[PDB]
Amino acid sequence: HHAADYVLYKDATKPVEDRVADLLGRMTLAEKIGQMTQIERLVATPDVLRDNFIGSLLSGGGSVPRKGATAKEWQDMVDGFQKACMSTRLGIPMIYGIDAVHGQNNVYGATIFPHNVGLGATRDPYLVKRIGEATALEVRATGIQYAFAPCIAVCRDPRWGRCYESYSEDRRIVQSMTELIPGLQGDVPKDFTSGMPFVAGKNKVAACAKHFVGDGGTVDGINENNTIINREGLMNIHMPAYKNAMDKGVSTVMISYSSWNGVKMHANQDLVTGYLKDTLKFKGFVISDYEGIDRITTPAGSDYSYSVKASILAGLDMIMVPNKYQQFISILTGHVNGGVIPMSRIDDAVTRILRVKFTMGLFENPYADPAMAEQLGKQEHRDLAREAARKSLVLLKNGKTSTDAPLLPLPKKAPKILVAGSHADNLGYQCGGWTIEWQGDTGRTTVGTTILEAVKAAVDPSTVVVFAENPDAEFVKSGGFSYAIVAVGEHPYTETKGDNLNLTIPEPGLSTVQAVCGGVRCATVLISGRPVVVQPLLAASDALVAAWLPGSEGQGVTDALFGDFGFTGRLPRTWFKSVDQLPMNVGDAHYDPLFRLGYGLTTNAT
Ligand SMILES: CO[C@@H]1O[C@H](CS[C@@H]2O[C@H](CO)[C@@H](O)[C@H](O)[C@H]2O)[C@@H](O)[C@H](O)[C@H]1O
Repeated sequence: HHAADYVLYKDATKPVEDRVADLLGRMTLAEKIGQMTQIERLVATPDVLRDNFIGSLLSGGGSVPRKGATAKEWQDMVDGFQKACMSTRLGIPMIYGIDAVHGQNNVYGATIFPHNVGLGATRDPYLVKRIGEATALEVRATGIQYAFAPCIAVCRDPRWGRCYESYSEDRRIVQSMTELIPGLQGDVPKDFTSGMPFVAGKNKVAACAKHFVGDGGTVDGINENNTIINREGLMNIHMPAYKNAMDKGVSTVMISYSSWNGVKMHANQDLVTGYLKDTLKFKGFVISDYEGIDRITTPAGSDYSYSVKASILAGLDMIMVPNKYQQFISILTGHVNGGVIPMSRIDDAVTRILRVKFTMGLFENPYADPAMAEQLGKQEHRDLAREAARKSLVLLKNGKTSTDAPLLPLPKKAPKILVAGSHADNLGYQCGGWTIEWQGDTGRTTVGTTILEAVKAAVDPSTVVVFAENPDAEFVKSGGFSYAIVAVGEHPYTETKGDNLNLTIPEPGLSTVQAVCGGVRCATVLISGRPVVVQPLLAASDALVAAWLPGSEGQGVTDALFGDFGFTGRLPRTWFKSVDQLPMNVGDAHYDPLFRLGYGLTTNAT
């Protein structure tokens, strides 16, 4: 067929489905099971990747080649792994995945965008699409081709430690925010069939709609727990955004740790094969969560043989093992050899994995583009993040009484002003979870601008800016301040350590706001992943802003505080009066909010 050593799957001009079928028909059982296996970079070596024909690698939260690694160091790491995979008999490139869920957030110097709850406050799907585009560039800067995003959970209880990863308690808002997908992957062609995977090429990444399904409905917002709701609530609240994801060509879907009415999602054939594959016609690949199959049993991992059987028969295609690959491969091999898992199931899994890889151009561009390194933290992306942060802010109060002068916007020229609070000069706190570390961290963990730095960058040069983290009342009264900006709120968290029943911010928080506001007119900036008990903060404050977790570009906060733009954000969640009310969502029969979903005050630019 020309060059005599012609191999159809290697021909870039051939249709994807032919390339897939041509490759699949050549593969051994070991090569097939290998494609279905995703491992952590922490256990990967060239020999492991080669000898086990490994299909994929990931960096989990915080899994980095080293602290402060450059874009090029990431590229070299990924390429080293890819070289080993390309040296197998069939030379099937690996796909490398990472949680780039608010920017390329594990990476030092990556732009950090606001978390999803704040993006929901913007009501601006095109903004989120643009965030997707920028995020894909920054992911490709590091040589990575696959992002485990978007999280399209509809969080129904803010006690959930991942509520900040949900755009909204209202599925319509979540559905509208699925525009992240064509940002990350590229717009699908005009003629596109819903459920087909799509990635436009080497400047884009495969996306992942997660976590399927009902991750946001767990009782008491307990992470990984039980979502007790009838089919109708599943289909009406938790499912719809997956259909929007299908229409936009999402390449992969990650299964939830959670259960739906006591059936583990990782073992749910009816939902994974019956509904996702056979009803929504999803033709991308279905990936497990991290040791998701282990958790089918209790205790987790107590019958790994059953875990493999149940998950693979339920219809999962790729397993995020991610560490005990040897055990996973041996066990699945055993099951296929003994007829417990038919070859048709293996071939369906591999067909889907290969379809994604071919479609996205991975066999044509398996290695990183060094020219992309400078997309990491690129200033235009930071300007986009700054826009997003600003648009995410919800003004909850702007004057203590209806006849008070509105405090916001503040004047940039004043003799002396105070910036205070535990969150005023702490980049880690303003980024929250999934930033550098899995759980986030405190202090200056990456490149960005804190609220304090933003204030100093914004004000007139005659304005004296004083910083005090936790000043007492006397310091404030004696200071001669025109006003104060005080930033407090939640510490960084994720899943189970964010699962919180009381939702009160840590002290000193309230006490600092009271000391400051008691001495001078104050704007309180609340940094949180979710609504928290706010009445005491409200009572003390002249103005109060819910800034959510705005990311690396704190100038977004000051853009609104000083009137360069008007406040436009609107609550994407219900603000409760008391945690005793929860769960309580817009449209419930007994709906008694402190602030209803959609609430937000506005301001004009000055
Ligand atoms: C405690 O172990 C740490 O867990 C985190 C989160 S679990 C799971 O991980 C996936 C891949 O990173 C995410 O896409 C998904 O949303 C999560 O539910 C994991 O990232 C760390 O690798 C792991 O040490």
